[PDB]
Amino acid sequence: MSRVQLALRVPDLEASIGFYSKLFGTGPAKVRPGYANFAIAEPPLKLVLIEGAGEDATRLDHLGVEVEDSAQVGHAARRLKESGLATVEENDKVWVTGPGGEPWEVYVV
Ligand code: NA
Ligand code: NI
Repeated sequence: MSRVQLALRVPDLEASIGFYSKLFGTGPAKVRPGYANFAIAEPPLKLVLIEGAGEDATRLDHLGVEVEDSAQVGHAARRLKESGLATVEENDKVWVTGPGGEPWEVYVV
């Protein structure tokens, strides 16, 4: 029941909230200065919008996999490590980075 997290750095947070509310037919689950997120059931998705002041276009901020509990984060951390990937754990999260620099977190909310 895990789901992808897509975090986008957007030049215009307000415009982006409006667009994504239309695209996914639902409003944001959380709104803070410079930040919003959407919890989408179908397709299963955690969409995070981070305002990038002065940015000329939307870019990838980071990626992730949102899992149900801490045990699953721990399982993923061990599995990824034993596969030979360099990992950094928080505590609950584990981070890895792809060869072109894109960061992924496996995390529980
Ligand atoms: Na990008
Ligand atoms: Ni995140």
